[PDB]
Parts: sequence; structure tokens; C-alpha cells
Amino acid sequence: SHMCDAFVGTWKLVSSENFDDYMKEVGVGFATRKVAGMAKPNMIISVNGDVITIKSESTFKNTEISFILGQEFDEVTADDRKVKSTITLDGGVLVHVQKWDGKSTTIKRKREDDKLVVECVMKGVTSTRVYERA
Ligand SMILES: C[C@@](CCOc1ccc(Cl)c(F)c1)(C(=O)O)c1ccc(Cl)c(Cl)c1
Repeated sequence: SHMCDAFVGTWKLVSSENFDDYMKEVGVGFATRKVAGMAKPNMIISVNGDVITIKSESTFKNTEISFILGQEFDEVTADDRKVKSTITLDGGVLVHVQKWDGKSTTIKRKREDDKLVVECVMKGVTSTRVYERA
């Protein structure tokens, strides 16, 4: 109880850096990169007992995942990858690992001041996305 309190709420994207290069590293094709890169998603995070839900709404795609920390689940990503995901809490940071096709990417979500900072890493390439409260 109270594990992710500081994440819960409704958040809006305010900045993005290096996302196109991250998507390239992931394997995302041209047209999806262009439309996905334009998106300005809202992220809605909620907790009910042990179940965390992260919803993302944008003009590109609406997605929703619900999960228990440490417990793998199957996810279809906005770019239509079919991945095996595991999300854990490590020192206050939500760490989301996605596995598919012998590949892996990690998404870390952290509270920093009034922001929620999202770092997406694929091999040597990092993208940083900053969300503020809606
Ligand atoms: C980056 C992220 C979360 C992960 O999401 C990914 C990741 C890869 C790919 Cl290829 C993709 F399309 C989405 C965010 O927290 O900002 C996001 C959310 C929602 C949207 Cl709509 C977009 Cl574009 C990006």
C-alpha cells in the first residue's frame, strides 16, 4: 500500500528529446515514427490494491496496461510490438522491461520535482520524455 503514490494522477507530455532515434533503434518504421513522434500523450496512473494501471491517451493511439510488480505480462505496444513485459519498483523508480524477438528495451519512470520523467533506452540510445500534472 502507498507504493506508487507519487506517480498516481493525470500527466501531460511537455518535452521530448531523442525519441526518433530511440524509435529507430527499436525498429519502428518511417510512417509510425512520424505520427508517433508528433503525439502529445496524457498518461493516467492509478493503483487499486496491488494492481497498477497506466493508461496513455493520444491522437496516435490509446493504450492501457494493468500489472502487478514483478509479475510478467503480455503487452501490445502502441507501435504494435507484441512484447513480454515486467515492471518493478527499484529504489523509487518504476522499471519496465520489454522483451520481443530476442530484443529488449527498458523504460524508467521517476518523480523529479513536480515532473514525471520517462527514460527509454534501447542499447546505446536514450530518449527522455518529461510529463507535468494535467
Ligand atoms: C514513450 C512513451 C511510453 C512508451 O511508449 C512507446 C514506446 C515506443 C513506441 Cl515506438 C511508441 F509508439 C510508444 C511515453 O511515456 O511518452 C509514449 C507513450 C505514448 C505515446 Cl502515444 C508515445 Cl508516442 C510514447
